[PDB]
Amino acid sequence: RDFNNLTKGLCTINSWHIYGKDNAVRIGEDSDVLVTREPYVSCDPDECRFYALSQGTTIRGKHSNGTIHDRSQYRALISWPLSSPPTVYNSRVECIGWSSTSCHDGKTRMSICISGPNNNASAVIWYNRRPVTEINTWARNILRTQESECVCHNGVCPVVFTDGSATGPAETRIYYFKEGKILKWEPLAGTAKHIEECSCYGERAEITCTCRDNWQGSNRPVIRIDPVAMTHTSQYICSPVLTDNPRPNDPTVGKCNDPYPGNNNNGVKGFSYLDGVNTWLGRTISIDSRSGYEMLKVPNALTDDKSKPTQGQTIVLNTDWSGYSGSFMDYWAEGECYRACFYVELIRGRPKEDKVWWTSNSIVSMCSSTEFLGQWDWPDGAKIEYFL
Amino acid sequence: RDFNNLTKGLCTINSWHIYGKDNAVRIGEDSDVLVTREPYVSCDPDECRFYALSQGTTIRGKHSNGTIHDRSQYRALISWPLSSPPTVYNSRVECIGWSSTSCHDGKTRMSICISGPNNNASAVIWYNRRPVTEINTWARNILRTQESECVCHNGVCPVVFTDGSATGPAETRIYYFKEGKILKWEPLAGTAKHIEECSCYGERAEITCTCRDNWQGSNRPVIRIDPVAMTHTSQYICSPVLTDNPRPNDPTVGKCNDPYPGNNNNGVKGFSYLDGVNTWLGRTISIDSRSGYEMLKVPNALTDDKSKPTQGQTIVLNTDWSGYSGSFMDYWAEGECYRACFYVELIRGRPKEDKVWWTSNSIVSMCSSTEFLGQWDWPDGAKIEYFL
Amino acid sequence: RDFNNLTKGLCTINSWHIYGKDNAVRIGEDSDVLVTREPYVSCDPDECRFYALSQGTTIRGKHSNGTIHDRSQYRALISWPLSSPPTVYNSRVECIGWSSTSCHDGKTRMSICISGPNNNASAVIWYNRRPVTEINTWARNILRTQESECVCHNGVCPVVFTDGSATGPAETRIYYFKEGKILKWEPLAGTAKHIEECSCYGERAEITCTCRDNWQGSNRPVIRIDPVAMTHTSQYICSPVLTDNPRPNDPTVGKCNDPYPGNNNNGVKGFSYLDGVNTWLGRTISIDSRSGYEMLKVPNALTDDKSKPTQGQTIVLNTDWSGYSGSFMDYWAEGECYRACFYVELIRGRPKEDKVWWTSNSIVSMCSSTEFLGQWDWPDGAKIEYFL
Amino acid sequence: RDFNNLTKGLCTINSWHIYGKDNAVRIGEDSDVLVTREPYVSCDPDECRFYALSQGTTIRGKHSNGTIHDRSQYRALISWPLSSPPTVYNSRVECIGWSSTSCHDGKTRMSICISGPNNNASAVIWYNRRPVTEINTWARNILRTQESECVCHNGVCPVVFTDGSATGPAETRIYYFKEGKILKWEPLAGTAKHIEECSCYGERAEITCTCRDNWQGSNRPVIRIDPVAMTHTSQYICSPVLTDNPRPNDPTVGKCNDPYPGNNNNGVKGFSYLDGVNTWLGRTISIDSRSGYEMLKVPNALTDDKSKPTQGQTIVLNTDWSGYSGSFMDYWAEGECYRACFYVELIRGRPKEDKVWWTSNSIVSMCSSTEFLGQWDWPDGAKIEYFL
Ligand SMILES: *[C@@H]1O[C@H](CO)[C@@H](O[C@@H]2O[C@H](CO)[C@@H](O[C@@H]3O[C@H](CO[C@H]4O[C@H](CO)[C@@H](O)[C@H](O)[C@@H]4O)[C@@H](O)[C@H](O[C@H]4O[C@H](CO)[C@@H](O)[C@H](O)[C@@H]4O[C@H]4O[C@H](CO)[C@@H](O)[C@H](O)[C@@H]4O[C@H]4O[C@H](CO)[C@@H](O)[C@H](O)[C@@H]4O)[C@@H]3O)[C@H](O)[C@H]2NC(C)=O)[C@H](O)[C@H]1NC(C)=O
Ligand SMILES: *[C@@H]1O[C@H](CO)[C@@H](O[C@@H]2O[C@H](CO)[C@@H](O[C@@H]3O[C@H](CO[C@H]4O[C@H](CO)[C@@H](O)[C@H](O)[C@@H]4O)[C@@H](O)[C@H](O[C@H]4O[C@H](CO)[C@@H](O)[C@H](O)[C@@H]4O[C@H]4O[C@H](CO)[C@@H](O)[C@H](O)[C@@H]4O[C@H]4O[C@H](CO)[C@@H](O)[C@H](O)[C@@H]4O)[C@@H]3O)[C@H](O)[C@H]2NC(C)=O)[C@H](O)[C@H]1NC(C)=O
Ligand SMILES: *[C@@H]1O[C@H](CO)[C@@H](O[C@@H]2O[C@H](CO)[C@@H](O[C@@H]3O[C@H](CO[C@H]4O[C@H](CO)[C@@H](O)[C@H](O)[C@@H]4O)[C@@H](O)[C@H](O[C@H]4O[C@H](CO)[C@@H](O)[C@H](O)[C@@H]4O[C@H]4O[C@H](CO)[C@@H](O)[C@H](O)[C@@H]4O[C@H]4O[C@H](CO)[C@@H](O)[C@H](O)[C@@H]4O)[C@@H]3O)[C@H](O)[C@H]2NC(C)=O)[C@H](O)[C@H]1NC(C)=O
Ligand SMILES: *[C@@H]1O[C@H](CO)[C@@H](O[C@@H]2O[C@H](CO)[C@@H](O[C@@H]3O[C@H](CO[C@H]4O[C@H](CO)[C@@H](O)[C@H](O)[C@@H]4O)[C@@H](O)[C@H](O[C@H]4O[C@H](CO)[C@@H](O)[C@H](O)[C@@H]4O[C@H]4O[C@H](CO)[C@@H](O)[C@H](O)[C@@H]4O[C@H]4O[C@H](CO)[C@@H](O)[C@H](O)[C@@H]4O)[C@@H]3O)[C@H](O)[C@H]2NC(C)=O)[C@H](O)[C@H]1NC(C)=O
Ligand SMILES: *[C@@H]1O[C@H](CO)[C@@H](O)[C@H](O)[C@H]1NC(C)=O
Ligand SMILES: *[C@@H]1O[C@H](CO)[C@@H](O)[C@H](O)[C@H]1NC(C)=O
Ligand SMILES: *[C@@H]1O[C@H](CO)[C@@H](O)[C@H](O)[C@H]1NC(C)=O
Ligand SMILES: *[C@@H]1O[C@H](CO)[C@@H](O)[C@H](O)[C@H]1NC(C)=O
Ligand SMILES: *[C@@H]1O[C@H](CO)[C@@H](O)[C@H](O)[C@H]1NC(C)=O
Ligand SMILES: *[C@@H]1O[C@H](CO)[C@@H](O)[C@H](O)[C@H]1NC(C)=O
Ligand SMILES: *[C@@H]1O[C@H](CO)[C@@H](O)[C@H](O)[C@H]1NC(C)=O
Ligand SMILES: *[C@@H]1O[C@H](CO)[C@@H](O)[C@H](O)[C@H]1NC(C)=O
Ligand SMILES: [Ca+2]
Ligand SMILES: [Ca+2]
Ligand SMILES: [Ca+2]
Ligand SMILES: [Ca+2]
Repeated sequence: RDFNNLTKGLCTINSWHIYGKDNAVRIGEDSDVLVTREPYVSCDPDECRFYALSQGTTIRGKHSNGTIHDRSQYRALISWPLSSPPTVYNSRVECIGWSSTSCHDGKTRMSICISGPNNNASAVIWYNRRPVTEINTWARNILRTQESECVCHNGVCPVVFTDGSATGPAETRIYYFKEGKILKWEPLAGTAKHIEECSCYGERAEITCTCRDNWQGSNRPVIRIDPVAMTHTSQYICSPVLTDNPRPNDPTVGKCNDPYPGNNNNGVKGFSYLDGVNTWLGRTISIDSRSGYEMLKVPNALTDDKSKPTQGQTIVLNTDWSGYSGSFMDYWAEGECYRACFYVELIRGRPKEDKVWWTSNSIVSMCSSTEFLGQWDWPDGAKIEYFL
Repeated sequence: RDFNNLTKGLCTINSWHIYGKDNAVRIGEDSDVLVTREPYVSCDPDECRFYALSQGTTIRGKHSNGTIHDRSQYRALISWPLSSPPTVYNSRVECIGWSSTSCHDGKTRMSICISGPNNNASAVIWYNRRPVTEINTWARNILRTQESECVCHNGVCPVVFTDGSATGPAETRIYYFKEGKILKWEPLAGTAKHIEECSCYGERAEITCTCRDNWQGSNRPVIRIDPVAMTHTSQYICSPVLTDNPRPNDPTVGKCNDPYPGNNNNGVKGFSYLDGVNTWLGRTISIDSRSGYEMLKVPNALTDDKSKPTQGQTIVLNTDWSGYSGSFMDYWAEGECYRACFYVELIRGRPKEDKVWWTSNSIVSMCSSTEFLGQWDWPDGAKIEYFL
Repeated sequence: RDFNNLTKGLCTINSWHIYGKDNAVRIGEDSDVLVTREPYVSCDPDECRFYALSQGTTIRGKHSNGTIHDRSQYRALISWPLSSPPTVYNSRVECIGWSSTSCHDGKTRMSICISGPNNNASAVIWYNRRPVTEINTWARNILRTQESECVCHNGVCPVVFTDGSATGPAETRIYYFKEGKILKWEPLAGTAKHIEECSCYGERAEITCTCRDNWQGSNRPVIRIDPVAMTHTSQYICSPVLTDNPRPNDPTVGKCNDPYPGNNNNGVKGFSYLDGVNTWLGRTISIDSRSGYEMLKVPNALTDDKSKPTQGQTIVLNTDWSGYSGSFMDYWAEGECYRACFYVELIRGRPKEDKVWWTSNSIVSMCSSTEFLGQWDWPDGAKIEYFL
Repeated sequence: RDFNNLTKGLCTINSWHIYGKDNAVRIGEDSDVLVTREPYVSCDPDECRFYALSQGTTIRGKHSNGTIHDRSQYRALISWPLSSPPTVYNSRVECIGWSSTSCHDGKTRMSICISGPNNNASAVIWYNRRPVTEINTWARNILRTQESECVCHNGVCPVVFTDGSATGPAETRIYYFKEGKILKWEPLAGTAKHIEECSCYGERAEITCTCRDNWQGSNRPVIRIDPVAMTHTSQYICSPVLTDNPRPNDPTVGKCNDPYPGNNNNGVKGFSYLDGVNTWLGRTISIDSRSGYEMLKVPNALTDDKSKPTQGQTIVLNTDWSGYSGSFMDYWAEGECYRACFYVELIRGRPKEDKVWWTSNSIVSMCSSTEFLGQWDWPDGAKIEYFL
């Protein structure tokens, strides 16, 4: 009932524990479950919820054929109860569009959807279930945003937007919103060459986003935002542990202010928790495809260009598919510190499972533990052959 | 918790932005979605909802065969959450009948359903979920009303009703209700010849309805109601930009107090926002059928008989079906002014898609923007061939 | 938040208007709708709801075969939102059993289910969602109760129970409950010979029940209960307009304290509103079967043995099936007087539609109007042939 | 809004009455009902709910094939409304795992799920919908817990956990939690040799659990916990009325501090209400398999090794399947004393109904009565042959 403020630091992450899992495509083989992709999680002061971009069809209905394509007029941002499947009967529609981000400021929720032709898109900013501000395309080539939650501090919620090429220079701007109104916006600054799909968190009055360079880095770019002064900077994560996909093998030394060369023009959304010695990175196991997922503790990843792993935990084995991953935390949980959390999208269907005509996914999510806990793997679990 | 009062004027409409879309018949190909028609939207102080007249069947159930017919004992007014499909499991029934209107007065909701044989129908007025007043047929030939929301000011909610022929003179009365009780009623006055299906809004303590002359105008009639003094007047929109369907081509000069001749005995429900220089009109693109939809800014449409378009925005392309359209606004949104909004029904099935035995529809809805935003088209999106 | 008291008299009933209709078996041809029978309606201070005894199956599931039988361990009292179908996903279970009654006292709800073998049944009295009192069989042959709502006055809610033969003398007791505890009980008194299935209402601190004599009256028995003094009396409705089914034709003179002879050992549950000149009776049109339904104004029916109809209204035409009917009113509606209401069960399936293996029903319900409104007929509306 | 305290003693149990029944597999033959096992019931201050471990599939979906296996990554603790089926659309997920226990302390709910490989499992303790404490495996062979509700007194909720062999000595610890944090833990003490699956209740500031010795007793072990002093003791129920399954026939004398020999290495979860002369025991009728269920009053069962039955009540007949059974009570019900209650799992599918490829169950539950009520039997009621 007053605005949240990032007062705490992160707890120490000694391992990760299961937080949510919806088993969507299993249950979707015989229930009215919606086809989705681009998932995230976001909390409110009294409940956390699962989020995604619908495709306007059930998995087993005939309009599922073709849902590999990303933008169209039938997609919408939807949220459902934690660890339930996105079902026709139990989902809330937030706004209409094919790209999105959402966060609670402590009083109410802000949600952003973007819709349009490639060359004439727009974003409209919803605050307390109502349309309030609208922005139109500035560079005229797919105005897109985070695909996971934003973070607010005392009313200001910064969002990163990118408009222009995915294959060369683009135009990225950080917008600072308070109650749906634009307070100010800046263009991208610092040394990062290209920004797409930022995964963000906040602690001790500072916001950290780990993003996706699609043009040329296999190492990830980092934007650090100050919500009071409303300024930002960018860098790349120095560590030679590379974390985009596809990517070349890991080198011995890495790069702090330049992209690491090797693959060009493709990527995946990812995250990291950058906190000195208490720094963990997530990545696909495969260097060629989005398959397998693992967490690795690389002390001082951001600042040391020779930093190797000290500890790890496998989340999805290499034989199963992963997809986008992103950060969230529950800033309304009781405690001295913020507990870190993430999610991994588990895509099933096309492109890799060519025997079906659709593309959908489930979620698995995880939070930290100060305890050193044993691990298990968390695969989607459907058998594609039942859908034939 | 006290009655709403129309205190504000309209914002300036420089373009329109997507507000809601339910993709009902797509999802209805494999979910328990109800067959409907005659949709509208209506807000409460804390949520806006989608509304329609059910047919008492799912799209894919066998009693869908025959739902082209308009009146029967299995239809009911239902409402569901914004941008969800009218599903068996998620709909609230408001009252039983085949014609309806509904509005919130700031304390609670008033809903009107009408049921009967053609020659012996009645309306019962529900207020705060209970039956309170009942009116019986006066001219004995299909007592019908708005098919979209009414508007209240300090407790008085005027509704327009028509009883009698659709093909010659009829008997139309404006009723003023306060808390479900009739304060007064008048017969239609001014110069409009025939009234059917009024789409209404209010601003600065005045209510404007744009209606449908079914007997002989291709230009639309306008009733202006004063909720304090409880009086009204009618006219036609002077502009030569004609907006009923079917209609002849646009002339050079139009008609303020007479119907424009050309087509006879048929029409569609429509709306306009009549606000001096800030006047927008909606219409089908086809002059022969309900296909395509577009918004056009015609400054001073109501009062100037030579007024041509200054700006426009295509909402549905000509190759896709449209249907009824109607006004709504959210009089409980924060702001200095009322933001204008509308919806378009997108009918699928019979008469035009003769290969199926049913008739159902989806909704797309839109609100204003002071920004000049790019456009996209918003078609239903189902493929009829999947239902064969 | 304090106990309701029957302060008002009835309004004048000049005609009846549609109140609720769920179209259950139509929508049940392709939705997860439960098989039911024995329906009623009952209001709470803030919403009215539909009630019935489930059979533990959907209409289209295979355990529907056999649901003609009345008692078994898979039946339960369930309630759902007004004018919705009894669906798997939207129903609340109240208590487990094959006979039931329920009423709100103004603070919370009392519900009674009965379960057992024929010779060893029991009733348990639920108050504010919890078990509180239990009664066991006294005459050891199907302990049964109202199958529609009870009525409370200042905390006392009388219920009529019958244990013993349906084909000769039985043992009927009126129990007076306050907050789930038994204050007192009496055996049946006055002149009525046999009591089954009472339909009750209250006005001006008195409760009236019209019941079913199954042994030998084609005229109905009436119990009048005083909730303060906790006493009762019985009589039969004097009028020669006979209202049980099956029944012989109407005579010229009727019987006040004896059953009218003609048919023996069978009946249907029914009701009447007995209020001097403002007295209305409901009945099947067919004298042989539960088909058609109509309301008839017979002034002074209770007390005059030569009273003929003055006005009427057809509710269901003779060509369609009806079933049980029962009274309810909304004692929390605003007004100077209690508005009368009823429901009719519309049974479909066996015995009469022998081509299917199941038995289920829908509801239509109606309330009074001081206006003289036109009528329509309200049939179930499913086509049995779609279920083959 | 303050912590519950066990202030009352038990009421006298003179018979048992139906409390809840969900008929899940009947309705599951044609609805989206989840496959489950290991059920229980647990109350909150304002509603009681049904609980179970999901398998991540509907009964009629193809991933039902194989659900006989107990642990996997697709299981979760779920709760639904009392006497409804575990449906996709109406279930709340509590935490992810294949073993669980849950209880309300009067302020909010505590829930524990366990997940892992056999040799590397962990438990995470949820309090007020959030992760708070995590424990890791101590003996490295299936860390498991109660499979029914825990009981709190003034904030302390003791839970029994077992880690190690089911076929020899294991390592069992009683943990005392207050608001999700561990106050203290002890290892098992007293004379019981092996503990698995405790069914617990509390009265007059003491908690009683009746558990399962899997290694070698056909008589059940009892742990008595003091929540203030945080200590416990164990014994076996002296009575010669044996209550595990499988078991040898009943002897003439039984054993208070040693297991009764006869069967080795297998069992079922069960309960008892141990209250001097007012002591009731539940058991399967079959000595070879989980089929039939009955309640028997054996005065002083715990303390007398020659105690025979005085009264009984059959709950499920021998020809039908039963499964796990467990205690619950509603410590927020109005009254002078705690009313005792239990549930029985009714397993259908494999191992015994080998003609289907799945394993699922329904619930029947019961509470006490001071009245001597007649009995009925409460079987699952599905016909397996409809699933072929
Ligand atoms: C019970 O549960 C517990 C708790 O989970 C289990 O204990 C955990 O076990 C894990 C598996 O052993 C272990 O995870 C590994 O940790 C290593 C860290 O240990 C090192 O440092 C510590 C401290 O100094 C020492 O104790 C230890 O000896 C080691 O020195 C990581 O090194 C591991 O990650 C690497 O291996 C995996 C595959 O095994 C790779 O997928 C991963 O990417 C890492 O390896 C690649 O990357 C590094 C860094 O660049 C390269 O140098 C290396 O060559 C690899 O490079 C190739 O591969 C990548 C991807 O394929 C590619 O991109 C690149 O180009 C190359 O091709 C791993 O994280 C946990 O730390 C441990 N936890 C605890 C608390 O102990 C226990 O086993 C369970 N079971 C039982 C029975 O108890
Ligand atoms: C990115 O997004 C932006 C934002 O949406 C896009 O920009 C918009 O582009 C629209 C399409 O060009 C444009 O809409 C048109 O606007 C015209 C208004 O412009 C005129 O006035 C302004 C100011 O003076 C001038 O700048 C301009 O030069 C023009 O003079 C309207 O005239 C257009 O409507 C008419 O055309 C459409 C078909 O194109 C018809 O369907 C419509 O009914 C109108 O035409 C009929 O009616 C008129 C009036 O009677 C007749 O005179 C005419 O002959 C037509 O009559 C026949 O047709 C009707 C129906 O079929 C029939 O009933 C009748 O009998 C006849 O048969 C149209 O509204 C937007 O204004 C513009 N917005 C902005 C902010 O700039 C941009 O393109 C996007 N794309 C890219 C790559 O950026
Ligand atoms: C528009 O809507 C309006 C509003 O609804 C419509 O107006 C209504 O029209 C109804 C149909 O005409 C009418 O209902 C009838 O009312 C009669 C009452 O009228 C009499 O009294 C008044 C006042 O004195 C006079 O004005 C009038 O002239 C009459 O004298 C009832 O008599 C009618 O009920 C009887 O007929 C129906 C069949 O038509 C039977 O089913 C019913 O059971 C009644 O008849 C049986 O029972 C009586 C009494 O015992 C017997 O005497 C008789 O012989 C019948 O007995 C056989 O049948 C029963 C059952 O089958 C069986 O058990 C028995 O043994 C025998 O076999 C009927 O109720 C409304 O009153 C009228 N309302 C108003 C406000 O005016 C209007 O039509 C609509 N349409 C249009 C175009 O406007
Ligand atoms: C209407 O409803 C009412 C209310 O429910 C019905 O009344 C109830 O009727 C029940 C059935 O008769 C009755 O239940 C039985 O109660 C016996 C207690 O009675 C004895 O003591 C009282 C007081 O002294 C006396 O009045 C009476 O004469 C008796 O002496 C129990 O003994 C019964 O349980 C035993 O029988 C059943 C089968 O019938 C077994 O399944 C059960 O396990 C018990 O028997 C086994 O165990 C005992 C103890 O070890 C052995 O000694 C015995 O040999 C059996 O052992 C074999 O079987 C077990 C399991 O198969 C196996 O493990 C073992 O190794 C051996 O193989 C039973 O509980 C209720 O008490 C009575 N209630 C009331 C209030 O009166 C009424 O009938 C209904 N119907 C009508 C028409 O009214
Ligand atoms: C956040 O900080 C502002 C002042 O900077 C203060 O008013 C507000 O109460 C703080 N937030 C909360 C949740 O206390
Ligand atoms: C999917 O669509 C393509 C054309 O877009 C068609 O060839 C294909 O057969 C469809 N798949 C199925 C299962 O119908
Ligand atoms: C509407 O006007 C009346 C007096 O005309 C006033 O009492 C009421 O409070 C006004 N409405 C609101 C929402 O303030
Ligand atoms: C629809 O109904 C007509 C008769 O009303 C029948 O001829 C037609 O075949 C039906 N359509 C279907 C698909 O059964
Ligand atoms: C009913 O009557 C009692 C006294 O007889 C009174 O306390 C109570 O308030 C009355 N009911 C209501 C709703 O006022
Ligand atoms: C219903 O059950 C009977 C036996 O009880 C059986 O003969 C009949 O064929 C069943 N009906 C259907 C449709 O299976
Ligand atoms: C439980 O006992 C504590 C003190 O031991 C007391 O504060 C608390 O209020 C008691 N519980 C309730 C529900 O009163
Ligand atoms: C279940 O799975 C087994 C192999 O795990 C397979 O042989 C069997 O046929 C399956 N059952 C069904 C009905 O498909
Ligand atoms: Ca890249
Ligand atoms: Ca016209
Ligand atoms: Ca009779
Ligand atoms: Ca054992």
